Amino acid sequence: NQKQIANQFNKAISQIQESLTTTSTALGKLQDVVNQNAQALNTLVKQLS
Amino acid sequence: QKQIANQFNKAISQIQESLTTTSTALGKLQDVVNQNAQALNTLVKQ
Amino acid sequence: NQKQIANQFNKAISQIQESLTTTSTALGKLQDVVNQNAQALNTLVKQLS
Amino acid sequence: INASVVNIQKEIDRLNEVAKNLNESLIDL
Amino acid sequence: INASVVNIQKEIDRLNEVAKNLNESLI
Amino acid sequence: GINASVVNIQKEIDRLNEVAKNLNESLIDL
Ligand code: NA
Ligand code: NA
Repeated sequence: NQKQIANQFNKAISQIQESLTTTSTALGKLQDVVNQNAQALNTLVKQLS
Repeated sequence: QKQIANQFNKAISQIQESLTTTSTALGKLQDVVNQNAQALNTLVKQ
Repeated sequence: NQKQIANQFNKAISQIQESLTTTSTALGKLQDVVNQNAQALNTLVKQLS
Repeated sequence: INASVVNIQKEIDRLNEVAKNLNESLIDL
Repeated sequence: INASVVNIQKEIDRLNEVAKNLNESLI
Repeated sequence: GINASVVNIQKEIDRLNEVAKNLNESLIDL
């Protein structure tokens, strides 16, 4: 009875672990582009001034 | 054992909603970031 | 030995709760900067017109 | 040319809520 | 000069896949 | 006075990868 419980728990923990590394990846790709676009907009302002 | 499993099932249900809530938030961010980079790119052209 | 299992479940829930707040904070910081960066742009566009 | 704002404030709040609610799923040992 | 596009649409998809997958863990 | 801010969530990104490895400690040994 406990083996069926522990076995589903471990399965779910494994999908959760992937969800956390997936989310950190998406958040890194977002930080990188946000900061890229911030620099482009800064560089334009620099040139325009 | 029903007490562990009902507590487990309740947590997993909340987690699943959090995943879809995170993915929706990520979509919205991906949308606005993209539209703002268009705005800037057509500004530059001009 | 539900006790230990219970405890492994409680430890994991603690850790998931920590990922969630970490994720909402990261999302928060990104919405701030994206919107700050959209005001910056829209202000520049007015400045130029 | 207009840059739009994003609002994921409802989502930010829900994640924070779930984090709170999962206290209710702790097993009392 | 140029602003880049972000592509996290694979990450967004995977999280919705994982949400569906967690059902096969319920009891 | 026109300036774009940079975002810094590297600590949250790192935390998520870390929590994920830490969950290994909560797996039940059957
Ligand atoms: Na993966
Ligand atoms: Na897949």
